[PDB]
Amino acid sequence: RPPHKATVTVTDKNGVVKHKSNLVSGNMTEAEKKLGFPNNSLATHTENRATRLIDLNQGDTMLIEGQYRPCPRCKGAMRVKAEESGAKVIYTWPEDGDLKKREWEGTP
Amino acid sequence: TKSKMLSNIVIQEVKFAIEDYCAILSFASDSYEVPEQYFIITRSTTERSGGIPEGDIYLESNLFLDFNPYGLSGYLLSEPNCVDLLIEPNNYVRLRLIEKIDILEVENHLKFLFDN
Repeated sequence: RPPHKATVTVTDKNGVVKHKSNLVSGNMTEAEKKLGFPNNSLATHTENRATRLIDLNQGDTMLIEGQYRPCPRCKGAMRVKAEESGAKVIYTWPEDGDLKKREWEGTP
Repeated sequence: TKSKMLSNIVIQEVKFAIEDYCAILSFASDSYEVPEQYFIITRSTTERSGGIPEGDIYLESNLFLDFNPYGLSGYLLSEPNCVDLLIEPNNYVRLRLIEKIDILEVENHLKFLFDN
C-alpha cells in the first residue's frame, strides 16, 4: 500500500510561517529506531512524525492535514504536543466529501 | 463460513503501557528493536498515563495483510497459550505466546482495552 501523507504548517502567534513541509509514514529512521519497540513503530505515523518535526513555542499553531481519521496513539501525540508546548495543534482529514477537524490546545 | 485465519505468528514478548493518552498492547516475534513480525493494539485513555479506555480500538502490524484497522471485535483464548484476535468480518489473527508469557496477565490487559 502507498504511504500515508500529511502536510504540516507551523505558524507562530504573530502569523509567521515557521514550517511547511510534506510528510509520509513508513521507512523508520535510525533516530526513530532507537526509541525501542513498540514506540519506534508507533513513531512512524505521519501525525507522530509531525509532532516530532519542530519544537513549538507558546502560541504556535501546528496544522497537520492528513488523510485518515487520527489513530489513538496519533491523537495522544498531538494532544501531548499541544499541552507540553502551550500551543494549538489542529488535525484535518477527508471524510464524507469534507475536511474534518480536531484541535488540542495547551493552556499555560 | 468458517472464520478466516489471516496470520498465525509466534510471540516472544508482550508489553503493555499507557503513554500519551493511549493504551498500548504489543505482541513481538522477538525482543529486538525491530521485531520481524508484530501486532499492536491501541485505544485512547482519558488520562495521560491512566484513566478510562475510550473510543475505537485500533490494530496495527508490519505484515503485508489486508484488514480493517478498526475491525477488532474481541478476542478468544485458545490452547496452547494462544490469543486469537477477532477482526471483522469473520477474520482472526492467532498469536501463539511462548510458554513464559502469563496468558492471564495478557487477558487482563485485553479486558481493559475492550472495557465499554
